[PDB]
Amino acid sequence: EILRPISSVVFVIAMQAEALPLVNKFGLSETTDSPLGKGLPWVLYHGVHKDLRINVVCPGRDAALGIDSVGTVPASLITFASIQALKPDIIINAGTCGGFKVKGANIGDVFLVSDVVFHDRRIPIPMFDLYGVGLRQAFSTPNLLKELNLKIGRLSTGDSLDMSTQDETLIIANDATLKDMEGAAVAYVADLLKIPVVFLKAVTDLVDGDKPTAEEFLQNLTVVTAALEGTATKVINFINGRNLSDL
Amino acid sequence: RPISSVVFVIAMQAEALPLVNKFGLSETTDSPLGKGLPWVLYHGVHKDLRINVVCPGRDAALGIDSVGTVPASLITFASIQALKPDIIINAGTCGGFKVKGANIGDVFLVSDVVFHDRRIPIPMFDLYGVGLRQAFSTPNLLKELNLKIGRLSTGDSLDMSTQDETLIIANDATLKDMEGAAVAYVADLLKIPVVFLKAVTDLVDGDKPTAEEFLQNLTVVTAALEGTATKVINFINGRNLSDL
Repeated sequence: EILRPISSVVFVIAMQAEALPLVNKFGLSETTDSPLGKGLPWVLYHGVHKDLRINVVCPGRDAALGIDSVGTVPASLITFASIQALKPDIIINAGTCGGFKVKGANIGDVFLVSDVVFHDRRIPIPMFDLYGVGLRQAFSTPNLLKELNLKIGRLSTGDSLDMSTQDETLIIANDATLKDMEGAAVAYVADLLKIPVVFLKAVTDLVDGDKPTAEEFLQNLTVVTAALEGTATKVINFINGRNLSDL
Repeated sequence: RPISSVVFVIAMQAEALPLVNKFGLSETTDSPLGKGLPWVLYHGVHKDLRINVVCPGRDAALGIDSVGTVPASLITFASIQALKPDIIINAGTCGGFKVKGANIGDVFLVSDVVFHDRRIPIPMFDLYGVGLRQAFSTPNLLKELNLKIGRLSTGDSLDMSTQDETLIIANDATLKDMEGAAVAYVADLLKIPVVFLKAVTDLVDGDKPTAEEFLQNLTVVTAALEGTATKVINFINGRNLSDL
């Protein structure tokens, strides 16, 4: 004890383009010293909204190839470094991802994740199977679900962007509404270091749906990311002034 | 200047203990890498060398070794930042391809390493998923110790799916594991030389269920890895990295 209102939050956002609209919305500033470590491509944005200190961290540009460092491994590293450096009350994993129409997802929905699994850590023996799947619960946010009326679902994570039949088999068996490339690894780290974790997952495509029309994916990313920033804004405002138990 | 500090990244307790005892390393009690994690760290000094062996520990929920890429990558990062080693050695058991010349008991050096389960069908993201990285070059060690060498392919599953095989075959891997490529990824971020000792416990092309063979060979093959790790430690002592 004694429990009190949430003071600081970190967002773990894999794609630096998914983070920018949140950074502008809040007048967050790219830190020029290097909190998380010297000589890393990781990007940190810092600011204060009202009663909330806000951190947004991105794994940044891959040195070899010039792209965002996607996947479970860079996401887990940055979750770990930013927790020890920054000491957040709560972690929010925000990002765009895939969705299943048969599970009720629609392009541009922003989901609040109920719980998360992996689909690509297959260790087919007793007790290593469960560990491989790595089922973790997102921190419970009944009031915020009531105010925002966001759709809810299980998220299933793997480091592959396509979907093999092996992935599909397990994503089906496990009832996932969503498929991304980071979340369950963020959930792992958060669990190790006992920090509440929330997920805001914006659906850009329907794994089990039709390919987008000409104009559709032309607009699609921009429109779905704006939808994601808009929901992230409302989460922050809601959180502001509240205790973890009041969430 | 001479190499003064080496860190072993070892995924499983059972792989680690033989080396712990051989060098009389002591279990770290102060949790330097972070309050409250399951990570295990043994410390010592051999001659000129500081020795540290870091393991991801028993899963808090399930009570078994915290295997796979994420734990590996976490402990590699955290131990590099805490200890500032000159070099990292990833040591462990793995599967080998018999048609590639691997045999049960063999302790391979590793030339370079790729991922087989990170498939991103976007230009430039494809090469990133694969994550081809070169092991630090140790020609004299290879020569003197007379070690087998080959490419290692990494992914988070113990079994092999069809598209797993496809990439393992395309990347001409001799060896299949669950950590190496991730360790290399991190060592690269932090510019630390990494080498790999990979001891073959099971033949992926062979006539046996993987985990039945894996577990049937483990006690003996882990003695074999200690055998090589010892010699590797003795060789490194007093040398520069360019001497390796």
